[PDB]
Amino acid sequence: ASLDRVKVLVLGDSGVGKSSLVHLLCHNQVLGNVGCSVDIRVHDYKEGTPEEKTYYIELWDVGGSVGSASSVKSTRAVFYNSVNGIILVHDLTNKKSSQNLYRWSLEVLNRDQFADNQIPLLVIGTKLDQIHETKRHEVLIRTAFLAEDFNAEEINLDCTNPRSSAAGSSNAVKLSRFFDKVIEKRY
Amino acid sequence: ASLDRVKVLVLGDSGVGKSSLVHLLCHNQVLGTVGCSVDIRVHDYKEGTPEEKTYYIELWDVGGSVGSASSVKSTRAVFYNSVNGIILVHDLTNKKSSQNLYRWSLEVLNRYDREQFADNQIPLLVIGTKLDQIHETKRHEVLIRTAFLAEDFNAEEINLDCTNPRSSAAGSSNAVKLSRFFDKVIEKRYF
Repeated sequence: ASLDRVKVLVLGDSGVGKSSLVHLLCHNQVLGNVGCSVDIRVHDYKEGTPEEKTYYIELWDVGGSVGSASSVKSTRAVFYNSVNGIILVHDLTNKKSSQNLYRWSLEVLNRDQFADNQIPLLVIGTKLDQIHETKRHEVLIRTAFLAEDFNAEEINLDCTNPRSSAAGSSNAVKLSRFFDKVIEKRY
Repeated sequence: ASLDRVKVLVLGDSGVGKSSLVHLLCHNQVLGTVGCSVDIRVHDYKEGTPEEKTYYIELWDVGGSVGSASSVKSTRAVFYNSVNGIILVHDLTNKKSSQNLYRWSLEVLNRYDREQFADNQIPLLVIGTKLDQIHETKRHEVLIRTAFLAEDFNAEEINLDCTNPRSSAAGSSNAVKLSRFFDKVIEKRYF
């Protein structure tokens, strides 16, 4: 309903579930089955209040890898222009994808420390249903520091479970508090 | 270099060469679709002048069909918000893909009708693909049928082959009309 544009990047290694998460955040369902793809989340800013306003929040899923040549990272940097928020997606199974988030973030800070950064960040970990009943505690501590070094909210979910995206959820409140913060900081 | 954003839709039936054209407009080469895809064209506004300004022109390749139910056109209408220009792509081989441009354009302008396109201010560009696949017999006949296509829309026309890198090489008659459009898209918006 608003012609105000909001742009949120979705960064992460290939295979962590960026496509399944974006599909979950927009179409409110599960991904059944190249380049940069964009889906739109219709977010009601301050829903139910006297300041309610409908925004169209673009989720930009850029591909690639953090090991490519700087003549390919410089071409990938034109998509990082005019960013209002960044979602960093990592695989709770693949601990190497959580370290590469530190390189994705610097990739955006190199062609746009973390304490001078003003862009709201959100760290989302995937494949939580694949965690063990005794390794749950060990990996959660490794990601709590991940959300502290970025000064970001943390959310851990399974993209194949539709109860991660049910209304009222604690994953839906941290999500709406993030999209609200993205709109507040100069939408 | 400028954080000013430009948004151009590229609409057309599936298989007409939207992906091959966008790749040609950005990477200046030849391409050897689910949902909406975006590539970025680095356009130098007023190139060679003291007012030169670098814009990042987003080319939004929206998918789908104009025969789908209005419950799919309502989901596809969120991608049509805040558009600064529209490229309408048709296949010179498939005459049916040029008729569907009449419904692609209206899908964006509403959210057959000569006055709508005469009152339209969003710059339009009609690009016909697969021109190298026409023989030297009906080639002249089909070019006449598309001149009316670009007139009913009050749009510029370009006809090319996306697989030949000389169709969009610099200095071309297709490369100046292209910059005249990206300039017009920036002018009728920011200026």
